[PDB]
Amino acid sequence: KVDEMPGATAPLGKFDPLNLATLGSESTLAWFRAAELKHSRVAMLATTGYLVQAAGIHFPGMLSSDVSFESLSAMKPLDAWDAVPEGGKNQIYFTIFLAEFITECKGTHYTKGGPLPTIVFPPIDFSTVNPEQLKTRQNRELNNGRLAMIAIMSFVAAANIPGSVPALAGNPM
Amino acid sequence: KVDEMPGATAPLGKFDPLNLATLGSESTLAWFRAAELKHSRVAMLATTGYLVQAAGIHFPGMLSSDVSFESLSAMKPLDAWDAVPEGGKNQIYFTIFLAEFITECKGTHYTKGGPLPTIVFPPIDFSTVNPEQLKTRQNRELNNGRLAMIAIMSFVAAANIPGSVPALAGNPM
Amino acid sequence: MVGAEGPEPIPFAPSRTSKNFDPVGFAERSPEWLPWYREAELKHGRAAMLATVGFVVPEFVRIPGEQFSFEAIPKVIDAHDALPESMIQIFGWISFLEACTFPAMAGLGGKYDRKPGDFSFDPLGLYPTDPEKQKKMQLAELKNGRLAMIAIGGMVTGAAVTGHGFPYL
Amino acid sequence: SINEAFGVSIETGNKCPPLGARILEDAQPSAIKWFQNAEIKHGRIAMVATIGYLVQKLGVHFPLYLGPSGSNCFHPESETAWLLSSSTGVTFSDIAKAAPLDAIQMVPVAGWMQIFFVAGWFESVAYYRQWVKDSPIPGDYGYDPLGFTKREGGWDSEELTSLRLKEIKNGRLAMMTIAAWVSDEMIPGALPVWHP
Amino acid sequence: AMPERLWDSMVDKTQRSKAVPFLPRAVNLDGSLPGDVGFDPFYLSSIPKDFSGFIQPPQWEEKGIPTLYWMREAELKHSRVAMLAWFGWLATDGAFGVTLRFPGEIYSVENIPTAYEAHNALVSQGSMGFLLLAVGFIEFCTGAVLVEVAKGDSDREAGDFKLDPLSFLKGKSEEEIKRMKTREIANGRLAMLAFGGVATQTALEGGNHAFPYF
Ligand code: CLA
Ligand code: CLA
Ligand code: CLA
Ligand code: CLA
Ligand SMILES: CC(=O)O[C@H]1CC(C)(C)C(=C=C/C(C)=C/C=C/C(C)=C/C=C/C=C(C)/C=C/C=C(\C)C(=O)C[C@@]23O[C@]2(C)C[C@@H](O)CC3(C)C)[C@](C)(O)C1
Ligand code: KC1
Repeated sequence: KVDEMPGATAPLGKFDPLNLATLGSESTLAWFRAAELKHSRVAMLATTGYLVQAAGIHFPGMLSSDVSFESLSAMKPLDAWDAVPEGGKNQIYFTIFLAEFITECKGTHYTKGGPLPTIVFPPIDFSTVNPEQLKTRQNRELNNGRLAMIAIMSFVAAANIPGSVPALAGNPM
Repeated sequence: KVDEMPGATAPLGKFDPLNLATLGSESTLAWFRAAELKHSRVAMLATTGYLVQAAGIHFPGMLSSDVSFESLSAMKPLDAWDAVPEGGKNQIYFTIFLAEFITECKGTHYTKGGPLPTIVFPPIDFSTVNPEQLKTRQNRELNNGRLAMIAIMSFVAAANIPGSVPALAGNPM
Repeated sequence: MVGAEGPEPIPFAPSRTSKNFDPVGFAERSPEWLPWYREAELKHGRAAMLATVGFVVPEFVRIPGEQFSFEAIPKVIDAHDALPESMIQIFGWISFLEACTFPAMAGLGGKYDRKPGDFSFDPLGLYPTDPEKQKKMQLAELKNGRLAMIAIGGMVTGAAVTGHGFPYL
Repeated sequence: SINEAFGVSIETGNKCPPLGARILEDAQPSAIKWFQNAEIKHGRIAMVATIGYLVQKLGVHFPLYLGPSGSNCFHPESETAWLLSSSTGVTFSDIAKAAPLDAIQMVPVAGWMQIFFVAGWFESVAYYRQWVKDSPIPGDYGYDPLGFTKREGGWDSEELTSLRLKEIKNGRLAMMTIAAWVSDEMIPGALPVWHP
Repeated sequence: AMPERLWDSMVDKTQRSKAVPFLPRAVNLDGSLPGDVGFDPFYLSSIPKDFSGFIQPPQWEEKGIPTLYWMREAELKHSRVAMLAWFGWLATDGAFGVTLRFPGEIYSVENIPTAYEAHNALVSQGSMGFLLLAVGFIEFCTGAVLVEVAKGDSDREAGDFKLDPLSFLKGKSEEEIKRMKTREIANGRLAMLAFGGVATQTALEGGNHAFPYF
């Protein structure tokens, strides 16, 4: 339901001016909920994966046979994506392609009230963690993703339009 | 019940999105069961029977009267099929042809609830083992065959279309 | 004449009217042929309405293809004899539709429940709800068909005489 | 047809359109609804052709990439060119460099069949779910991936009757919208406001 | 013309066919058989002749098959042969990726380049003559049943043989069986016209012999 939902914090509460949670059924809202959950986790890894890849952290050794980690000394972090070879870019997608399956092939899919997407590698046992303090974390998980979804769009717009962002345009990227 | 049986493991559980176990009767599902059991055992022997001799394992002596084991020094393991002579390629099928009979001529066929294909020549009695530990082994047997059914198709596609498989195309075969 | 509609106030140019038009009396002589006559009059009118606009559009449009073109054929009166691979073919498919019509013709009259001309052909849904508009609806098809029967007999005969464009003048 | 045509709202005159009422004010439940199906369907092509022309006139193509080496709105000039056809050698990138009324003919014949087969198959499951199964509601198929139509009320909900009313008008916009856009390329200077 | 017409005992002037709503429904059509929309514009189901006479002559004994029953039995056999023949015609042509051919030189690409010349080439060899005898045995062992049903001594459905080796339908509700049966008919109908297409084009003046035959 709209209420008793993690993601509704103090400074706004229920933030839905254009009434999108009402727009479908209950199964519709569960799709948007784990969308924002997944949009967060991609953007949190891409925002943090932008800040390093820009200060020179630099894995020692060779990435592949001749295209070793010189991708950090000069090119921007928005680049070094075509510099990664095809067989290297391929196993990235396919580990993701596998990870999208256990996400979908649970006993109960989450739009039918089932659980949100969990870890594939190393599950252990999970949020048997004191459900009062569980609700505080899922607010912390989504809000950091909310901030990261804006921030990764800031990082793209700075790399395309110079001067599109004031206290951020004076940064070598 | 598809979930409670040999072959339903942790990361997927009951894996049947297009509902094929429901498609026939209980006799239908028993046919698909021992198909996958037999598809596994052929693919496990063909995947393994491919790796080895691609590395030069090389039976000493002569295969037949003049067509001795030079079939491993040069030709790919997908080849050395027509190099095996006809009388050699004949005994292979007929030992199989004979092995497909005891498989079919049991007191109770398997689609009528009978036992699945048992070892034809050395019939060590297998009735005794703890059936808890037995269920773990038939999950191990099928999953290794599931992986081998994909892998033997990888080995064919690499031998036909170069570059069809990234971290496997740089392999002399 | 009664029930079966069609005679209505349109003055003929000689000093008579079409309020009940049957000069030589086909209604009173052999009235068992009346369902065959209406069914004939319709099929002659339907094919004449289509062939009227069928002469309109092949002046300015010409569907993509080398076999018929202005450079291939300038005079649309000659599309009959110079595209015979399309001529037998249209003839072949009409014979499939005319052949499923036989058993409707074989019980044309009192034996089968249907009125002549009345296919169950309304995909779009435009035949109205009540008699006042329905009889007016069937009447407008009759006159438009009859205006189109006499039309193309003047269009095609005109083009052999004048050899000109579309209003022939 | 009348007030209960459901596509009627405040920014035109009341119940029926003045010029196009008269064909439907006498006809059937079948004719009113069959024209309601077209206007929904003509909108659905126009709601998509609006954006297929937006994306074409920009020039962004399939190696979608947010920044200054691949295809975005800002730099639709990607460095990596993939390959559309593999028998005639036309690529994804050179279609974007042509005019939108010229870029259509660059698609080869393998494409035009497979568009037409999938669209023809969706149009056959179209015809079954509605005219045989008698949905009391037009434009109404089983196509709902996210399940918007399984809520507490169903088809009588105010949010559902809103969106049908919202969809037709956005289709109504888009039909007028793409037609003024096709006009501007065939004759230059046809709609002089903001978009050529 | 003053006898009672033959149009009345076989035309049913009360209802109308689902297919072609302007014609009345043929008397032997129902909704009973699978794949039925009342489609019979030439009223073939209505012919009051015993078509089991072709197998066994009518002078052998009293006997009569329903005309509708013999048609369904034909249409199923026309369906089955055409589903395999269209599939087998393309598969030996390499339309599914692999040029599927029997082992041995005689059935290879060099002696037979495509399926279009396989009938005349195999007929001279004899492999064609052998298959004629092998079908002949089956037909003779399966066409005697038509006689039994025509004598009223059997309750077997048309085209029904106890051929379900994988047990698709054992214990299925009549709704489930009817739907499955409709699939034999609808896919069979499409494949009767598919084979008629492929065999026709491939024999005109142009027309290739590739997977696509246009
Ligand atoms: C063998 C290494 C390995 C592999 C193949 C995976 C695979 C995967 N992880 Mg993962 N993970 C790993 C290690 C690994 N993990 C470890 C050690 C942890 C800490 C417990 C996690 C924690 C974790 C989380 C929190 C999440 C995943 C997720 C995923 C899935 C998608 C992400 C992806 O592409 O990661 C593939 C690439 C990984 C590059 C990087 C990790 C590889 C490490 C560095 C290997 C070295 C660790 C080593 C085994 C430990 C040394 C001791 C050893 C002797 C045992 C995918 C199935 C996501 C998911 O939802 O489903 C899994 C997700 O959210 N992982
Ligand atoms: C072949 C076409 C054809 C047919 C079958 C009919 C059939 C019919 N018309 Mg009709 N009609 C036609 C064309 C046709 N019409 C045309 C072109 C006009 C416009 C002038 C009319 C105008 C007309 C009126 C105004 C009325 C009818 C009516 C009728 C109905 C009763 C009359 C009757 O049975 O005579 C038809 C019987 C025939 C055998 C058809 C006549 C064919 C003749 C024998 C051809 C001889 C040559 C002919 C004079 C053409 C001259 C060209 C040249 C050779 C000199 C009947 C259903 C009446 C009605 O609706 O009744 C309810 C009525 O009031 N008709
Ligand atoms: C082909 C597209 C199409 C179709 C099938 C319909 C169909 C319908 N509209 Mg509709 N409409 C359309 C496009 C279309 N519209 C567009 C583009 C707009 C925006 C201007 C509107 C705005 C509109 C309003 C505001 C309303 C409707 C309504 C209706 C319904 C009753 C009116 C009628 O009989 O149709 C109209 C007649 C036709 C579609 C006949 C075809 C037109 C001829 C053959 C060609 C015309 C082309 C024209 C010359 C191009 C120039 C455009 C012009 C503006 C300059 C009916 C369901 C009403 C409704 O929902 O009633 C319940 C209603 O209130 N329409
Ligand atoms: C209508 C079906 C049909 C027919 C008449 C043929 C006919 C032919 N095929 Mg063919 N084929 C078919 C379907 C068919 N195919 C299908 C469905 C496949 C794919 C699974 C193939 C795969 C195939 C290959 C791979 C090749 C042919 C070849 C040939 C040619 C020589 C074969 C020969 O002489 O018989 C020899 C074969 C037999 C005698 C097999 C036994 C057939 C039995 C007796 C039929 C009766 C069982 C039947 C299934 C019905 C069951 C009973 C019923 C009541 C249910 C000949 C033109 C060859 C050729 O020349 O290629 C160009 C060739 O190499 N076919
Ligand atoms: C060279 C060599 O060695 O081998 C030779 C051997 C040999 C034997 C000599 C050869 C041959 C001869 C062959 C193969 C002959 C095959 C002939 C064949 C198979 C001919 C099918 C016709 C199907 C038709 C006409 C269907 C029409 C369909 C019609 C007319 C309809 O109206 C359909 C339709 O109305 C329905 C029913 C209702 C609607 O729902 C849909 C519509 C309205 C459209 C070959 C091929 O040359 C190869
Ligand atoms: C185009 C296809 C067509 C065929 C193929 C066909 C064939 C037969 N018609 Mg027929 N037919 C029409 C169409 C066709 N008829 C039309 C348009 C009319 C109206 C003009 C028409 C009129 C009559 C009358 C008045 C009688 C009649 C009969 C039979 C009869 C059986 C003969 C027998 O076996 O004895 C056969 C085979 C008679 C009957 O039932 O009793 C003896 C009978 O009086 N028909």
